[PDB]
Amino acid sequence: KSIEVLTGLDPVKKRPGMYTNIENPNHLIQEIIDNSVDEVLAGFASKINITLYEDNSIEVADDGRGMPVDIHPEHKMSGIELIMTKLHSGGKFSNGGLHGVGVSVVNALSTRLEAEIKRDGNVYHIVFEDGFKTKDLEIIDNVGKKNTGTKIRFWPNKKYFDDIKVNFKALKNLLEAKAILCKALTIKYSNEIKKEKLTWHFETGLKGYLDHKLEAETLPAEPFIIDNFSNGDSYLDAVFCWCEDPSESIKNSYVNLIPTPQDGTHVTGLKNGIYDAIKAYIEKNSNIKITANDSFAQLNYVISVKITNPQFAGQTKEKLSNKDVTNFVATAVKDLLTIWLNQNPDEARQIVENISKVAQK
Ligand SMILES: CCc1[nH]c2nc(Sc3cnc4ncc(=O)[nH]c4c3)nc(N3CC[C@@H](N)C3)c2c1Cl
Repeated sequence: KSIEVLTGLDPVKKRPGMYTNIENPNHLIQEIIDNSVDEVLAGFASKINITLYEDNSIEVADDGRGMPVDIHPEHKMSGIELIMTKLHSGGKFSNGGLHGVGVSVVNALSTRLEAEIKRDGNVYHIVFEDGFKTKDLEIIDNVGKKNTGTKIRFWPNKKYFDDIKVNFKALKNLLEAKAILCKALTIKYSNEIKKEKLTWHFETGLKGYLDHKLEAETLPAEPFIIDNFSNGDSYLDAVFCWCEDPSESIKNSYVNLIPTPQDGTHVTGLKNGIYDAIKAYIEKNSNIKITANDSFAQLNYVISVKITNPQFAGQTKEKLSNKDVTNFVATAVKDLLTIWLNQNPDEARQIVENISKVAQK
């Protein structure tokens, strides 16, 4: 916030590959979904509904507060126009990417985008084409004051994509993943092309996931769960176990339900917390020169943090960089795993034995 930057959308149109995966429009759909997810994580939304239309357009609707419509005093336009028609960025000191850029990317790369916002008992409607407003924000209907949300329908522009056909299977996989990580959320999908509908809602969250993907034998036999740990405003969900069969390896990480394939400060936090717990257990109870690499080598895990202002790093913005996250995760992991290892000496001893054998080479 020391530096705040607003540009037009030309940079996106000129290098779409820097802002999205141009193979198909799935990453655009992910960007709109992540913006609805932010309402869910803020506590104001419970429902995200996705529709794939026969004309290859995509609609995403939520029951959040409704995107802001107030006129920004400086830019003299509604909040929704501002969010949709400008690239917003800032930071501490001067230094695109697939995350942390914003929904204007979707707007830039679409021939048409419509938004309907229900807020304050009004239904607002606005239209854009190729990243510019083409129909003024207007109130088109009224609704109950508590009937709120945002619905965005968009038509990806074939100029920028290898295929404008949505990859159904990849989308369904992404949505399942998000629902597993957020029990407050119910996701619905309607594919009008295939004539199918799915609904996901995981009351039990990550419980049983690793068992399903692996089994194969794991230590602990029941993968260890960290369930909704919080320090106030940051939250951690995780499941992990060791496995000697390397045929299936699950090592997935997320921030605000966004997959982070380049890992980051949460994954380092996990690795450190695990090692701290293992080192302390060995010392408390007893040899070798075990490292954090050794205790992480056969680890399968899912780690999901929810934090307020995620920062992304690397050219592709797929790595979480928030520095305070590492310690938040490491301490929680060390403490909770320590309790578990103390209550589970037979399995704890085998885990320690297997790690010590990894270290042995
Ligand atoms: C359909 C996708 C969707 N749903 C939304 N709901 C909302 S609801 C909402 C309402 N009031 C807010 N006030 C402040 C704020 O920071 N975020 C807000 C978010 N906002 C969206 N925006 C605004 C900022 C950016 N993250 C996108 C979206 C978006 Cl995009």
